[PDB]
Formats: sequence, C-alpha cells, structure tokens
Amino acid sequence: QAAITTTPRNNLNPRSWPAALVYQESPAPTTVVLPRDAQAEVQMTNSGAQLAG
Amino acid sequence: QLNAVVDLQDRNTELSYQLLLDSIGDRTRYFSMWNQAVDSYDPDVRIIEN
Repeated sequence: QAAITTTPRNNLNPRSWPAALVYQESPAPTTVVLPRDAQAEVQMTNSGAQLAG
Repeated sequence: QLNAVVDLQDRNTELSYQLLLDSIGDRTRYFSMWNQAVDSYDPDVRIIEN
C-alpha cells in the first residue's frame, strides 16, 4: 500500500509540495455567449425607442 | 427587472379609455360592477325650456 498510488517522495517527509500528480482539479471554462445583445441596443436607444428585455 | 410602465405624465392613458368605449356601445347603458352610466347632466335643463 506504501507504493501502490503513494508516488514515492524525494525526502521521506517533505516541507512544501509541488503541483504534479497531487490531483490538481481543472474544471472546464463554462462558455455562454450573451444574455442580451450590445450591438442591437445601441442603435435604437440613441435614436428613439426605450426597451426592457 | 422589466418596466412596462415608463409612462410619463405627458401622454394620455387616463383619457385613452374614454373615447374608445363611447364608439363600441354607448356609455349611457346600465351596469353592475362598472360605473358605466355617464357623468353627464340634464340636456333639457342646461338649455332652458322656460
């Protein structure tokens, strides 16, 4: 059990640990486009109509 | 947080209802809930039949 998943260390009890093979979680960038459109809003509000979407 | 009431005091919303209802069925008619019968006068009194 001391060699199964342990990953043997340089000094048998270290001080400050690195990042390699100590399970550093990377949750993927959650990508959403836009709730409202910026380009569709500028043209109307400066010339005339007021909105709420 | 929408706003369908950006309604300013300039336009008519109070007066909008009045002239449209007068065209469909005349306002003089008797009703229950609605205070439909018009806030008018007596046409034979304002002009004298003396």
